[PDB]
Amino acid sequence: GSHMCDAFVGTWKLVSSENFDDYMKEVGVGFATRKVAGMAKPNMIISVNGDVITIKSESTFKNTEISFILGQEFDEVTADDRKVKSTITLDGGVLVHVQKWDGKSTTIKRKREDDKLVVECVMKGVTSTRVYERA
Ligand SMILES: O=C1CN(Cc2ccc(Cl)c(Cl)c2)S(=O)(=O)N1
Repeated sequence: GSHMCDAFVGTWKLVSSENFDDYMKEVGVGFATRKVAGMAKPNMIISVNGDVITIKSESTFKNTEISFILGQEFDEVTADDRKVKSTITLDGGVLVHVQKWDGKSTTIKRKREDDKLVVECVMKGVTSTRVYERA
């Protein structure tokens, strides 16, 4: 066992969202993508195999999948089609995911709170909170 496996592994379904449209605007997502992305009710699937963590987002809008080792930069094409350089670390039990592109930066934190997995997406001063529960 590991902390990561116990906390995060499994299949999660989105149950609430706040300020996601505003977050997407701050990121630079265009109107049509924001509208379609904002409707989605994704499942988030998290798995671990040795040192490799995989996070999948499955929805009618887009399916995404990242696999990574903590602390080790990788390439990511986001749901809104940004080509970013990402680094994910585990800081005090919180997965902290930094994306860099075009001189910009956004941070996504994933954490367990009670029976929820809370995803906080932050761009400058704009935060979106997306809450998931086990499927
Ligand atoms: O709830 C969430 C939100 N995600 C990030 C995410 C998804 C879609 C778009 Cl368009 C953008 Cl800008 C960011 S996630 O995959 O990290 N989980």
